[PDB]
Amino acid sequence: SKVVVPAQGKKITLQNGKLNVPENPIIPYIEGDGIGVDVTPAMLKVVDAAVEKAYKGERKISWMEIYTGEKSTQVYGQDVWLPAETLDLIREYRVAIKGPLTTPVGGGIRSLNVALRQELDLYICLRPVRYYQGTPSPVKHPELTDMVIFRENSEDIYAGIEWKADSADAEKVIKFLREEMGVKKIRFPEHCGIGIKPCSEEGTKRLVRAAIEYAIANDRDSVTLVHKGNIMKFTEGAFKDWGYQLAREEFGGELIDGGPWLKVKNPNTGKEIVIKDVIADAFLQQILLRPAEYDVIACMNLNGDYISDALAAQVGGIGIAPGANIGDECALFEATHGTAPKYAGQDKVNPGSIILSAEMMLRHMGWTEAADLIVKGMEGAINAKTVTYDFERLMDGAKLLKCSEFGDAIIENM
Amino acid sequence: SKVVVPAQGKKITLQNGKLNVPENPIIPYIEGDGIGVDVTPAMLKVVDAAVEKAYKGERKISWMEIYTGEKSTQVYGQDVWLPAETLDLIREYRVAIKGPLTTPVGGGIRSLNVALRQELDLYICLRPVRYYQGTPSPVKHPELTDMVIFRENSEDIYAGIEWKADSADAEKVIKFLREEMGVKKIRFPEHCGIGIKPCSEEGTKRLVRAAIEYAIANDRDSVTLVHKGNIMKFTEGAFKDWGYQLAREEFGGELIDGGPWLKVKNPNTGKEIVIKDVIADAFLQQILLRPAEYDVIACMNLNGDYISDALAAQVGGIGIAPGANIGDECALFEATHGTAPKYAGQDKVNPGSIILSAEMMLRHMGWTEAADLIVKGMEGAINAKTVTYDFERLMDGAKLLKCSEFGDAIIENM
Ligand SMILES: [Mg+2]
Ligand SMILES: [Mg+2]
Repeated sequence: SKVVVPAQGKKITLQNGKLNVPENPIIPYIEGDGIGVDVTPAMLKVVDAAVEKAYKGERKISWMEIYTGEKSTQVYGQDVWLPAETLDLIREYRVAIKGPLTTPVGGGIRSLNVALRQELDLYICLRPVRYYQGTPSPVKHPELTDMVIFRENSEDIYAGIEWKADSADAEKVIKFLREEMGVKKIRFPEHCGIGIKPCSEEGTKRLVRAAIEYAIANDRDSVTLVHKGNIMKFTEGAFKDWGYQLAREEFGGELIDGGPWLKVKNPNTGKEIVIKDVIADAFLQQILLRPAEYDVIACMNLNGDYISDALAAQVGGIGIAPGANIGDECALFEATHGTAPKYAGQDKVNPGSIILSAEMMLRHMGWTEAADLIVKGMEGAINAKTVTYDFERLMDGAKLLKCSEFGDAIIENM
Repeated sequence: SKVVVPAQGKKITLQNGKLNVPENPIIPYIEGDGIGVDVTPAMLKVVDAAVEKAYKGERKISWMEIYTGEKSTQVYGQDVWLPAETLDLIREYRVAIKGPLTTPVGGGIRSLNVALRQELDLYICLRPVRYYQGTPSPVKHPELTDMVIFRENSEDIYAGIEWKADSADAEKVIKFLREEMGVKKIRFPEHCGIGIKPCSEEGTKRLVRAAIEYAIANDRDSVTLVHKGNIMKFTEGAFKDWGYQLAREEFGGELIDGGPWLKVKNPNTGKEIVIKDVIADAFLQQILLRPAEYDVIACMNLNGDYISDALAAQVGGIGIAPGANIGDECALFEATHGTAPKYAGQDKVNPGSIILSAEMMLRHMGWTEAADLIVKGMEGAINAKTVTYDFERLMDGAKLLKCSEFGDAIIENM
């Protein structure tokens, strides 16, 4: 009702699990608050250059702007941070990409990013992190990191079931716990905030299955379930058990003997995928100390949030880190950094994150060539040391380009 | 009743907040399971060498072995993993040190380490991590890390209030939530584990106060409250607000202007301590990318568990990392690594963790000189490249010593 759906262009279609993508598909994009205003123009430009190059004119993307966050209040009015038609439109057109999003404080409004993920039941947050040769890194051997994070997006403490200290609600559920559940374990039951952490069997088996399938499909070497289950037995310890169980029941997992690790034969390559677990505090060490030991990572919502950020810092890509939130009916590719308001409009930040998320998008649509061209362009530009301010600070010999210009540098190395 | 309390030796005493340590104090030690059997002998030897050297014969520690974990079942019988007199004895004698501890699975027995912390209300888990010059590190500039973690030990998800998926209990509290609290937010309420995360005002103000006091007392530059409060408003977002509030109300915190950061003047040095917060996923990046920006860290129980391990890996000290659990009435210094059963009895693991925890112990007792001698000995031995297998693997030029021998190498460099 304020979106102008393109005259030329045809919806992607979901024909029983598989995506039927037209040659002129309408992809919705949410511009993004803050630096979205800079990074997004850079991505439409390089995706367009990459599908024109790959398919020689045959295919073209019809971009359709939809609204969430701060720009939505300037379009639908002050109170609408998340319009109900953005949810219908993403659902409808099947794949979408977005830039960074401002959630307001003071309004009782929960994270708009998390909101899109729960509202549209996009239960897979998939964050790939690998090293691009030549980016500055804090660590000695970032080239050893090449991991894929499958982070659960629909349950854990992120469900947002919590009550204020001294509220009536909080007073009521603490009474139920102490009186009716007989809990003698809250150190200070007075002035006490309360949060609920749910972890169900369906929620974790659907994420673990996506994780192992991804491993089979790209014949990755292993799947590590990380958790803190020695302390949280019935939510995080349930997650490692339900994941070993699904590997044994649905993928023919077998002990590498003695336990606990499982072998899964990839039906396609003949290779074995090891299915293992590491406790989450030790994991944060093991990714710094032995990165080559790890590959596909399956984990619950809070832990995957931390593991992503941490893995991203080490390979030197906190501003060129892509991501996706995938469910059964649709997907939303996103820049994974924030809105950086101090730089907005200055054309200077790194468009690399939202760009590499459009190669994930292009890849997901089956436009694999367009997509391989974007990562070709990326390695080209970085290796050219034809880089944006964030990378240049840390490099000797680089040429500083603006945001729009690193767009063009990616197109030149295609 | 199986402990043999020393003939010579006198209890430490708590005379209103301050510790009155005799010259021949009885310190209880829990040997430790697994490699405790190796690392502990090494620490009694070097602490003894360091108090003999410093005080020239005047002072001597009377060691008193007490039991927890696997060795306790071999002393009190199969069922007693944690004897009730270990809690009375630590309480009584005021300071104690322990080695790594085996908690059994299959028995419904929760973490024995966490058990000591909650049972004796040791609400401060204090983990200092700084770089010792010459230890092998995964990162380029570990010398930039010098941080002190104040991790809350008595509440958060670690309280252990949780119920099994499909249990009656779990079925009952999910019914209360959906029916009586009106929660329409559990994606899958069937087959669902449930955990409780409590965060009270007293629990966080006592930990934040210890954190800022430590900053004043050693005039450290800042205190960073880390949290994930944008998603968890009433437990983790309550923690950053209660911590800013205590800085303003009890330490005369003032805005560095515009907010949110506070200045606290150190009453002793005249210097200002900045009181700031960073969201926990960004923090895990900022400790890799800008370590010099951070110093004293205050945070809740799960986050501090992860932050410690992560910071410890980077400076290359996952086996030489000390710690303490401190409450108002007593303290327990501990090796912070595990029991490593494959190496037990081989005299080969690094005794550096439990040793550096005894310098924290010695320091806490006011035997500051003994203590400065242990860290002198540590920098000496490591710099000598007279090192244990874990360090030698990663170094070119080192001499490999056994565990007992790196004990002696620390004594030689005193
Ligand atoms: Mg995050
Ligand atoms: Mg830990």
